[PDB]
Amino acid sequence: VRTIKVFTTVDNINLHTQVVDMSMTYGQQFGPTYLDGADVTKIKPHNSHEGKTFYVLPNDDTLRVEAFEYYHTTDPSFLGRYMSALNHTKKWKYPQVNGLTSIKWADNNCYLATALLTLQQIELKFNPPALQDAYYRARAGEAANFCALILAYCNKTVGELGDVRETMSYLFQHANLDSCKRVLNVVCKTCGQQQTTLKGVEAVMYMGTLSYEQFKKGVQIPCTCGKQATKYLVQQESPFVMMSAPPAQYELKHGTFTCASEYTGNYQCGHYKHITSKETLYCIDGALLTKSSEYKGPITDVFYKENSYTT
Ligand SMILES: [Cl-]
Ligand SMILES: [Cl-]
Ligand SMILES: [Cl-]
Ligand SMILES: [Zn+2]
Repeated sequence: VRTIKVFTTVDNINLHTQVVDMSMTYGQQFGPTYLDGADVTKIKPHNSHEGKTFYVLPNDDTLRVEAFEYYHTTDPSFLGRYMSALNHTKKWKYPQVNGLTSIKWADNNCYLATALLTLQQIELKFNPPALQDAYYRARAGEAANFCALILAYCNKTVGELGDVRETMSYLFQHANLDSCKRVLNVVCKTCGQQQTTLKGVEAVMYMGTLSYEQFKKGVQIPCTCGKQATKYLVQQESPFVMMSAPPAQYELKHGTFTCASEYTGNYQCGHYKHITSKETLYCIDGALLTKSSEYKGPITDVFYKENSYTT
């Protein structure tokens, strides 16, 4: 008898009119249902709910198409993981630190803070509208949705230990890096030499050394024959490159890199900070900011600006 009008959605843009019985739960009428992140599946409608938007799971073909077009995923648990994260990230704080949106420390989110600070310093466009829209809001300071999306895309829950390199890998997978190209040459004294071409995400990430100059000069790797072959960078076309390695004491010089991630800890427990090279070296640690003329610390990732390099 008693009803209210509400709207359901999967993208918070296209709304679907619903009339709900106030004597049954949302779950009985829609399946799993969320109100700005809060799980209301076992709740009966409130008068204050009239006219509000609820997220639901894509349970008919219209919602399936809308969800895929917005998120570029068909993982069945995606929307519930995104809402579950959002219920936490909407209570985090996003101070502006040295002109960049950061995140006040909470819930082991230090890896997200330094990923978010890095994105704001490299040229990158996302493909899913969900990330496009949310990143735009994050840049303006309202990063809760963007953080909850990163958690959902990376299959990490709030509180879980994250790795920055992994996280950037997922984000780059959803970015337009089609123009990026890398050419490598690997030289073995017994085996000869062999050139490789990498594209897309693989053309901007390297795991083994932090130094972009070292990568151009050559780095030693196993060869199949048993000896030490040498790999060096012969050509690069991309707006940035990311150089990563297991954390090691490393010296960062002002004006020689864009930004970097520092990791202190061990494989199951640690803390990331972000170092950015501007008019001096700034260390952003969530809401905290310090500066110094030189830097040395356990660095794990270094980002460098690029455009075209040929050897
Ligand atoms: Cl929708
Ligand atoms: Cl109320
Ligand atoms: Cl974007
Ligand atoms: Zn060899």
